[PDB]
Amino acid sequence: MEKFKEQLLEEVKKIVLETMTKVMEHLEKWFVTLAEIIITKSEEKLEELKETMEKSIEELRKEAEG
Amino acid sequence: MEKFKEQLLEEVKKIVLETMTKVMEHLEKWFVTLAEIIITKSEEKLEELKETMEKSIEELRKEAEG
Amino acid sequence: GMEKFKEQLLEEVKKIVLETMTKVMEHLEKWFVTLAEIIITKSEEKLEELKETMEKSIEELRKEAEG
Amino acid sequence: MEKFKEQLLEEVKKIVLETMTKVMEHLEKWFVTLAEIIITKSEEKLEELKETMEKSIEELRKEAE
Repeated sequence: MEKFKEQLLEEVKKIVLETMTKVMEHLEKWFVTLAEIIITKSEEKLEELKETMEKSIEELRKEAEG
Repeated sequence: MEKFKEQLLEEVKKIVLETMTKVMEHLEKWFVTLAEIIITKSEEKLEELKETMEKSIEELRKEAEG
Repeated sequence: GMEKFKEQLLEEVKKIVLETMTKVMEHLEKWFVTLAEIIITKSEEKLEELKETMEKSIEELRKEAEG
Repeated sequence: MEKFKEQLLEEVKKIVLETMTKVMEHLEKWFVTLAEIIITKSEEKLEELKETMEKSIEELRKEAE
């Protein structure tokens, strides 16, 4: 049952990968807004970062169900 | 035949997504207390960060059992 | 009997997971380098970098998902 | 014979929970280090964060083997 092994395991590496690509975009945004906080140090920019991360996990939550 | 492959793969993708988003809920706290230590330079908030990552991680470990 | 197959298969599941997460960790570690750069210096040129770097990380990740 | 699937799912659930906790450890290390370079902006901490990130990725590299 190697067709089973091959199909299943190659497809799986694919999905782990894609999901990562997404958690990476998000993280990216977290990093850029975080850099903005670094440059300015603004409770404002921090509430911004909060709202972002919140919409990001809103997105993930969404996707994880399907 | 293939219908079983289908079912297994989907449950797999889901599991990934669940685990990832749980990580993202964690990354969240980590980012925001990080932004705090950015803004106030707190040695106390440094401790708060260390403490919170410690416990967050332990709460990560306790899922793998099962 | 069955247990043999099952074992091998889970094994390579854990394998592919380990490999892809080490890749994400390499991306993240670059991210941390330029981010700390911003911490110590606070030059915005560095924010232009960081943008470019995240972008090419997610770029290559899309590129890998496309086997 | 769905019980095959049953075992397989529990196992993978496990496997992934675990791989994520191993990466999370090194992130925590990197966050301890980053917070301390925030307080004290020393190239010392800089080069030393490089070293730790390094230990982590290689630990995980050999691990795939």
